[PDB]
Amino acid sequence: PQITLWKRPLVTIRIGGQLKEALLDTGADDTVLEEMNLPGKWKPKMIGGIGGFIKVRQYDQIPIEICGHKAIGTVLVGPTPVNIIGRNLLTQIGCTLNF
Amino acid sequence: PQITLWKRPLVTIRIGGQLKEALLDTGADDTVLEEMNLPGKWKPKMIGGIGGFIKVRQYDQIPIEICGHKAIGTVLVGPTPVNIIGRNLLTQIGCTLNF
Ligand SMILES: CC(C)CN(C[C@@H](O)[C@H](Cc1ccccc1)NC(=O)O[C@H]1CCOC1)S(=O)(=O)c1ccc(N)cc1
Repeated sequence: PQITLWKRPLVTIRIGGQLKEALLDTGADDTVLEEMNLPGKWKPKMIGGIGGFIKVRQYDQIPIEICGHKAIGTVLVGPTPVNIIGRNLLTQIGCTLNF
Repeated sequence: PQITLWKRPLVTIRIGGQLKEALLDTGADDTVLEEMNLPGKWKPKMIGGIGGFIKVRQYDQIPIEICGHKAIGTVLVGPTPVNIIGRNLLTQIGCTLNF
């Protein structure tokens, strides 16, 4: 689709059988989801944003269906304010900015 | 133009003929710029994301040119590590997300 920006670009995603709402976030390099269970191996990592750094759990090679479009990639889980879909997955689904 | 997301969507902006590089950020409700001593009235505000909140100064009706396109609106000013063009101005320059 084409998504305008008068409202937050929130879309439904499917991850591990569950529907969640997440924010298409071009200013985020990585994809970060609120506290959740995901199967398999993970590694501790830290990431920075506007307010400081946080600790996250890094899951590699995870499938997410983002607004009907399939991605498989790195998902970070931790204390983000909102579920955010970052460039690592926006690129997979062919997302570009246009004006 | 079309901006892919392989890299950070940094573009040239101008505010008071200071030219800065800024993120076209669909994840940001409001534009937030690095510390700069802008003239005019302002109100205090606190904005939050990954890592917590920062204190910013809200200036209204500030003109800004974004990649050659004119905008005018609210600009938040404070200790952000990156200049962020948020949805409040992205809409004014006709920016969409497309996939
Ligand atoms: C977290 C989202 C919901 C909101 N942020 C926008 C996001 O795009 C934010 C922009 C940013 C990039 C790099 C350093 C600092 C900030 N990226 C972000 O944290 O990227 C992290 C998570 C994964 O990759 C790195 S915001 O900066 O906090 C924000 C809050 C309020 C306003 N008015 C404007 C901006």
